[PDB]
Amino acid sequence: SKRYFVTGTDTEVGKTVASCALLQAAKAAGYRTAGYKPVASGSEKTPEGLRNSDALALQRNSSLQLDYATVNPYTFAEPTSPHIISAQEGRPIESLVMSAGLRALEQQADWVLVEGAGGWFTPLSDTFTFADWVTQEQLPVILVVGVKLGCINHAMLTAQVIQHAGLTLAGWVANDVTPPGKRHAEYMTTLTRMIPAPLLGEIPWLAENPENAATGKYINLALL
Amino acid sequence: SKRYFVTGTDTEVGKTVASCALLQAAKAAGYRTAGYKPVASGSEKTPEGLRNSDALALQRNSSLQLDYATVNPYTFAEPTSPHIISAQEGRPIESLVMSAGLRALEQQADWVLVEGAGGWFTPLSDTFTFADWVTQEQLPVILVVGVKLGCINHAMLTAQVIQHAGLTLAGWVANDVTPPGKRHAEYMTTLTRMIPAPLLGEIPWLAENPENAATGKYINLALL
Ligand SMILES: Nc1ncnc2c1ncn2[C@@H]1O[C@H](COP(=O)(O)OP(=O)(O)O)[C@@H](O)[C@H]1O
Ligand SMILES: Nc1ncnc2c1ncn2[C@@H]1O[C@H](COP(=O)(O)OP(=O)(O)O)[C@@H](O)[C@H]1O
Ligand SMILES: C[C@@H]1NC(=O)N[C@@H]1CCCCCC(=O)O
Ligand SMILES: C[C@@H]1NC(=O)N[C@@H]1CCCCCC(=O)O
Ligand SMILES: [Mg+2]
Ligand SMILES: [Mg+2]
Ligand SMILES: [Mg+2]
Ligand SMILES: [Mg+2]
Repeated sequence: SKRYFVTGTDTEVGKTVASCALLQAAKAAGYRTAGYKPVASGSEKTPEGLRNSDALALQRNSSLQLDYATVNPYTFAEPTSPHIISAQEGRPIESLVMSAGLRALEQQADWVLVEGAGGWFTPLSDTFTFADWVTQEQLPVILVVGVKLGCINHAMLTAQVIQHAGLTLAGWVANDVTPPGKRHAEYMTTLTRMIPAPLLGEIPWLAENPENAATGKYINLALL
Repeated sequence: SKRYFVTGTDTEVGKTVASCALLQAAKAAGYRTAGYKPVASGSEKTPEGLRNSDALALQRNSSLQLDYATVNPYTFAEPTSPHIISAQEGRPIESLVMSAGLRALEQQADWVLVEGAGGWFTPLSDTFTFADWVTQEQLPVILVVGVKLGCINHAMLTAQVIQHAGLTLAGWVANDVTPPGKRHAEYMTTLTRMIPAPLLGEIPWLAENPENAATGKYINLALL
């Protein structure tokens, strides 16, 4: 069954919005989908415990009805780096637990999308990063590029490090985080030439609730 | 004579403010200093032609009185990627010209700081990046890290790519781009452990005109 890890050029560039588009496209293609956000920070209190908004978006965009903990085993209240809040709360983040959760989702889904947290190298402990886990799992990687000044550099940096870890950069998604600007077409051309993976699609600037917008149509899953 | 290239985790993270601090510290140490911004975009019209604000800051923080063109040979009006505006204006950016300017500054300065543009991989043409030129010149690199969420990932990405190009990462500067936040000390500890170079100093949050503030005192040039 298909598995992809979605990373971004930084936090707040559209990993979640693009992940929802990817999931919607996969459902459209007829897959039994599941989104997985193993580690999340910046969460709200509910009667059932802490709930993170990215995990909720992935959960509602999955074709299967998934229990929250299955989508997101590790939930932290404070929106800081996972290693910091994990250490302060005395709740270690374990590779084995993250991997077990991925396997559990594969029990019922045949197309699984895993969203990272922050950018490529987000630390999970003082000696282990998110990049370490993706490398262990050998997940093909999808890069979400927020189309904005500074994204060529971040996209190139992330792509190079991914390739140097021996991993497959399966594709990239262009996310229009801001309204159209002057050098939009030139930026798209530059990113397209420089990123060594297929451009899967471009998600337009959608001001209101992009996470629930019908954005599956912007992704060409046959290029994946 | 000493030469350093200053790069940043992105544009707008403090390359210029930190570069001024570095230059001020070097003047304090007794060096005959010069700042060099070979390529600049986002400039204002004057009677003498276009003038870029980073180049002006480097010029005024140099111990020597330097002509503007010597500090910044390539000046573009629009603040977009150098390769885009160079191509649209029909003004090619040449490695040879950038290198000649560096040599010219070495005629009178014994300590030269070269500020890049954007982040590490800013394109200068469709086939040549700023990273290519730094690699040709074999300049030791100073990384400016804007202390903010997302900087651990960008700092790690930039450091890894620099080391993989065979270059020396001579040090890093922590720049407080925003007022103090909750995980400041933890971020400093994490960056310190992860960046494989000496922390040269930390520039505090200085709301008003940081470029002309006396910030040389925040840099320990003996760690360089
Ligand atoms: N294409 C879009 N159009 C408009 N707003 C966007 C779009 N993509 C992202 N958003 C908004 O920008 C912010 C960051 O997007 P998100 O997908 O949560 O980023 P990340 O998951 O990388 O943290 C959110 O408020 C989101 O609603
Ligand atoms: N430590 C500082 N305190 C407060 N403001 C900062 C500081 N460093 C940078 N600035 C401001 O942030 C913006 C970006 O800094 P600059 O040095 O020009 O970044 P870059 O050269 O990487 O583009 C500028 O407006 C600058 O005046
Ligand atoms: C040099 C430009 N003018 C400026 O002051 N910052 C811009 C940085 C542009 C980055 C171009 C590549 C990228 O998007 O990463
Ligand atoms: C996961 C966190 N919560 C969130 O929504 N974004 C934050 C990203 C944190 C980045 C930590 C490493 C760095 O600073 O690069
Ligand atoms: Mg987010
Ligand atoms: Mg997200
Ligand atoms: Mg700037
Ligand atoms: Mg600058």
